[PDB]
Amino acid sequence: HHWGYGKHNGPEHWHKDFPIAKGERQSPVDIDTHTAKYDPSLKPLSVSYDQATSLRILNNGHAFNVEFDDSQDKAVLKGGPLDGTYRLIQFHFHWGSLDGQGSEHTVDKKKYAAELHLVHWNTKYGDFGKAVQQPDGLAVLGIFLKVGSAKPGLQKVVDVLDSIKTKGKSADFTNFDPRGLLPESLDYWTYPGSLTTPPLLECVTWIVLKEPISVSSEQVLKFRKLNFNGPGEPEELMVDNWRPAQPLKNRQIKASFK
Ligand SMILES: [Zn+2]
Repeated sequence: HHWGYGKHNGPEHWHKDFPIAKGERQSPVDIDTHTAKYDPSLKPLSVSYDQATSLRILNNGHAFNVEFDDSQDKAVLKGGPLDGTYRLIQFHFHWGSLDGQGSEHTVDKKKYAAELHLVHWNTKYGDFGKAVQQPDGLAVLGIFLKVGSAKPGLQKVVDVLDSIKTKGKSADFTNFDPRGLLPESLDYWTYPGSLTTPPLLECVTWIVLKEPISVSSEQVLKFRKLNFNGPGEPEELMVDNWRPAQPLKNRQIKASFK
């Protein structure tokens, strides 16, 4: 009876195994755009993905992760609210059972169809495992997905999902360029938060882009064909793998833009 997104093991249950679920800097949150304060001391985001090396795509039973070689400074996030350099280790998505829900962060209570998380760790802590134990260990770039025109740079991901239907299944996934998943603008909101899955560690600087990307209905429909379950188990569709907004408590969301 391990955590998930079902009736009996979903987000409202997680605190029993992970008491930090009720902590002081939990994610996601609702972004109240009118209360977010423009911070002119914030710097432009620096996304340097030209040398990114993807390796694998994995169904881990709660999402699929596109994994990168993070043994060198190849794909890095810096600037913005960040001090130092953060290395890309994986990205994944959260999505809904239909287009009206799926995102984790909300914007003035608006839910998007899905949300992309590009996960980076602070190089001053040596690796990901040590980074998640630090309050400034991770930087996660969050990008909203709405349904409309297709995202061409997403299609290579969509087309491999048939090969990782069930949890624990992986597939080779080299030469994928995550620049193809970015919107035009890098305007963002930022706040201190947590992992949105157990262990829910409070180690993340969140950077949420204001501009969503558009993906096609066909593209998100293929996300929804994945399975939470393992091979030869009863089929449960991997849908609604999002945590709802958590209390903001003593935090301020800052905007990079007016
Ligand atoms: Zn996530």
